[PDB]
Amino acid sequence: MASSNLIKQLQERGLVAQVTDEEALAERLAQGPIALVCGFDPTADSLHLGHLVPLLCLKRFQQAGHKPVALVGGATGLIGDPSFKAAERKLNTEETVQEWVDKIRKQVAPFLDFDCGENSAIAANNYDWFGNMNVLTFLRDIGKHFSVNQMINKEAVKQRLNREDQGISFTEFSYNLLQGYDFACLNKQYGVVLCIGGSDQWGNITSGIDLTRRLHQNQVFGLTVPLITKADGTKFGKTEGGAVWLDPKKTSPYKFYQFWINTADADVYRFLKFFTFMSIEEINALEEEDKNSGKAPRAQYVLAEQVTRLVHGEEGLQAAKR
Amino acid sequence: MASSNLIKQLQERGLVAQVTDEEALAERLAQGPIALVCGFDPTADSLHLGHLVPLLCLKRFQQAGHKPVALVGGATGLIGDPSFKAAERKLNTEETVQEWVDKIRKQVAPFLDFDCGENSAIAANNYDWFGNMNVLTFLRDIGKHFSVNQMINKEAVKQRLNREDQGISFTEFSYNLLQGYDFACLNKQYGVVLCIGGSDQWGNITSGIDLTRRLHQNQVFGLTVPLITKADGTKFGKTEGGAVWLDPKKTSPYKFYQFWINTADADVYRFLKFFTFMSIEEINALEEEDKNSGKAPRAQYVLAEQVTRLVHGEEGLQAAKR
Ligand SMILES: [N-]=[N+]=Nc1cc(C[C@H](N)C(=O)O)ccc1O
Ligand SMILES: [N-]=[N+]=Nc1cc(C[C@H](N)C(=O)O)ccc1O
Repeated sequence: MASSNLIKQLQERGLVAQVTDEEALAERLAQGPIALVCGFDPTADSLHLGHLVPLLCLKRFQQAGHKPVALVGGATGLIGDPSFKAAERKLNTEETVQEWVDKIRKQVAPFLDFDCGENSAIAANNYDWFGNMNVLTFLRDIGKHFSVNQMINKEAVKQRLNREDQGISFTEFSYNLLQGYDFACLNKQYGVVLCIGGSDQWGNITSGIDLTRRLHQNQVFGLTVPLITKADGTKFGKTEGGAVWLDPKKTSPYKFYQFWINTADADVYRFLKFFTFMSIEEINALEEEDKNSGKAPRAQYVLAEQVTRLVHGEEGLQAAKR
Repeated sequence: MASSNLIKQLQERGLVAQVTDEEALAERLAQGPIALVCGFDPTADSLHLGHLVPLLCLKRFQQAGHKPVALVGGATGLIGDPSFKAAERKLNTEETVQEWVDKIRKQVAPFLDFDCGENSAIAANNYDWFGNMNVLTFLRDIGKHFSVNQMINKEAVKQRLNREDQGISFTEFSYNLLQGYDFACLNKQYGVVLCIGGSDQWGNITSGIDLTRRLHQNQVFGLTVPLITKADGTKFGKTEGGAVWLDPKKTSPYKFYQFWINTADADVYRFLKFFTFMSIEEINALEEEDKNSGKAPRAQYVLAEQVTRLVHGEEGLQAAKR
């Protein structure tokens, strides 16, 4: 009945929006290292700042000794996740998505350790199991476990089905089943018992938990990180020029460092908790220090330095000063 | 602008429940012979009396010079049509359905002419195009043309989604898309421009009409035959022993003839119109004759003789008397 303090620690950083059976999860985490997964869809040839918190959270779990499975949606990216989206996602071609998958897999790799013993990271691609799956097999073997009555009640698609100015394609309506099966598949092959995801993923994650129970009779868990907000109410990671990419060829390390330096005083201490590995004690002391220094706050350049090194390494940090 | 009288003729037999753009259809029918389709799902190793009106209606179209496509649902029978059904259909195995498909195809054949020139019948099986279709291709290429908002409003599935004592699987919810694509596929390969079906098929047929427009920009049509009713309110074709099969090994020709002899006076003249090729004039004269004869009505054994010969031929009619 031992209990891990990992979920508590993430909670103090404000990184847990929702979590299933927290008490039970904390006990399972105390049993020993577990395999967990976080997934990313190839919506572009690179991830951007909107995907960084979940990615770093996967790394936070590995640091605590757990094994991270970095899933790239080679199949789901050909369908489109409608969760809390106002309109249909653009449909990209098979050829282009397969190319983007490889780019994202490569971009994700440096963030995790693939050479640290049994909790070494593992890359996954759901195109492996959906790429050649026949439609009748999908509809029968996976589809019979989903109730449409329940599906149309999921909060993630509620507005699309209720607002006269919106609608949802059968294509995107089926997405929840694909991600649900992803959890069951990874549970069966890698022993994955936890899926963490973005703030708009609760329903997709819970469908995976239920399907894993229905298919393999195993209890698994889910956790979502929060929607990252800015005090001024604007969208985090959105600039006049668009997204802030993690690919240095799209958004240079210099520009990336500039983005963080510009962080609002109201957001900077919360952002240090979400985006860096500094301890809560050190961040709290830094906030107190800035409060009584009479100098410009140090928090913005500490944040810029920390995240720039995490994303672009020492080379990018050096490039940010020339 | 010539107009065919075929739809009018079927209407006088009481065989048209619903029909799309009747005026336009009648004009198209006057242009020349068309290819049309009627489909049957392998729910059992034989069809039964509930499937006979649509089957004979396909033959009525061939007699008027049109070309009948007899479709057997090798794929749709692995999914299950939920239209106006109270509960999920039983899921049968791939191996068993494939066997039943062959049996039904063989049972249907004798009802149509496969050797009468250009309007010769053609057998089709939707397993040809769905059997190996990948799920992502289905969801994207067919799925993007369906609105879930519209799908949940179809009368055929309304009760399943609205009544607390019912529910529908994603499996059966997807059926409408399969049958919809069937129409588009047959339109493209065989020039099929009309689909006729059972009384519970309006929505499945209209989805095919809309998808054929969206995919191939061709205007096609649909028609349904009526739910066959009995004056006493009980279900037609239902007996204490179950269904009345068209397979003589399941329901003997003798038993089949007995079923028709037992027809209620209130139903017999309507049944002669639905189930035989006797002219309306002859049936009307027979009703008048029975009205003023002072003898037992001749209608029941005329009906029994006509339908028994149609279903089991001269051999079965002879067997019905020994
Ligand atoms: N498991 N898991 N997580 C997944 C996560 C994603 C991406 C997720 N739908 C997102 O848009 O964040 C795709 C597939 C997955 O299986
Ligand atoms: N086209 N057409 N008609 C079809 C008709 C059926 C059978 C129909 N759903 C029924 O249950 O009567 C199956 C597939 C079809 O494509």
